[PDB]
Amino acid sequence: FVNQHLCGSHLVEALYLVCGERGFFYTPKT
Amino acid sequence: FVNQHLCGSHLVEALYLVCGERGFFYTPKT
Amino acid sequence: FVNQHLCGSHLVEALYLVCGERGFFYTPKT
Amino acid sequence: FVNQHLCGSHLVEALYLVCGERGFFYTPKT
Amino acid sequence: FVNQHLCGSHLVEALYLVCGERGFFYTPKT
Amino acid sequence: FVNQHLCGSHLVEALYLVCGERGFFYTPKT
Amino acid sequence: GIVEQCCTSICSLYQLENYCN
Amino acid sequence: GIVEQCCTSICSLYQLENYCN
Amino acid sequence: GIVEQCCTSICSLYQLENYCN
Amino acid sequence: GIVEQCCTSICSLYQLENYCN
Amino acid sequence: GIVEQCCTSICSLYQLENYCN
Amino acid sequence: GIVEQCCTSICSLYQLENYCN
Ligand SMILES: [Cl-]
Ligand SMILES: [Cl-]
Ligand SMILES: [Zn+2]
Ligand SMILES: [Zn+2]
Repeated sequence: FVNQHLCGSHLVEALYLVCGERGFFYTPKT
Repeated sequence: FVNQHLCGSHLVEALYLVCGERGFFYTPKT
Repeated sequence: FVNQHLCGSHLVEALYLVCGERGFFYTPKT
Repeated sequence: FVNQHLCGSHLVEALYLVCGERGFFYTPKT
Repeated sequence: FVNQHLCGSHLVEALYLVCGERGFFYTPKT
Repeated sequence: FVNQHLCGSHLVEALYLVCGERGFFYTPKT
Repeated sequence: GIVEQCCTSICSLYQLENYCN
Repeated sequence: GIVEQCCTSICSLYQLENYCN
Repeated sequence: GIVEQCCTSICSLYQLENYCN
Repeated sequence: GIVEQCCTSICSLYQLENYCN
Repeated sequence: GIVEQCCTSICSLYQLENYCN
Repeated sequence: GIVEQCCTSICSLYQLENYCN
């Protein structure tokens, strides 16, 4: 595939794509 | 604020806006 | 909720979320 | 340009692109 | 990765993420 | 219409809008 | 109106342009 | 759950807020 | 305006309600 | 084609990858 | 290319039509 | 975290899978 900068809503859209039904966590504080 | 009708990625976008730096968890059924 | 930087299409997506049926104006010239 | 089929937030995105710095008004029925 | 259900602009977003700097071609029927 | 900076996923969303059924190529390497 | 027309049927960019400020 | 409710029916921003960390 | 309040600076979802009709 | 398959049914990221340049 | 024309510089919706098939 | 790995730096779709449930 590729590696790119994914930030903000773009990051969570990428998480949605990759994880889908599994679900995911977005925890920027870390 | 107004009630929402959100499917797919549109829900993740809404979560992103609502939660901000707190982040969030996306946990669909099955 | 939170406070974040909302710019460009992200800003108008946030306006859509918050205003919905009410509608909204996006007038950057001010 | 081509004709468009735009629902929800997709319409607001199109307005954003079309109007640019002019901005726009989003005014749904009811 | 998980299987995808992607319509309209959501498909173009997925292509963008998948292909990165390689870019891509979007070629719908008719 | 207008002229604006269109980058990344925003660029491909604009291409989708303008080209639609015709399809398009996104070839950043050029 | 425009919001409904674009969704239930189709609309053009030229129609959209009418909603710019 | 929330993911299904927002899509099949409607949901509020206050309901969404429950899913923040 | 909205850009100065929400893009250049930082604004809440409540402040965004200022721009609803 | 891919555009229709992803929407009417499902598609994989590996299928999508075929459309990269 | 498209990035130089539309991202780095600034382009119109008409110029974007250059990249349609 | 995810921001440092994928926004500030650069990450793959595979690395993004690190954040799935
Ligand atoms: Cl949709
Ligand atoms: Cl951006
Ligand atoms: Zn959509
Ligand atoms: Zn963006």
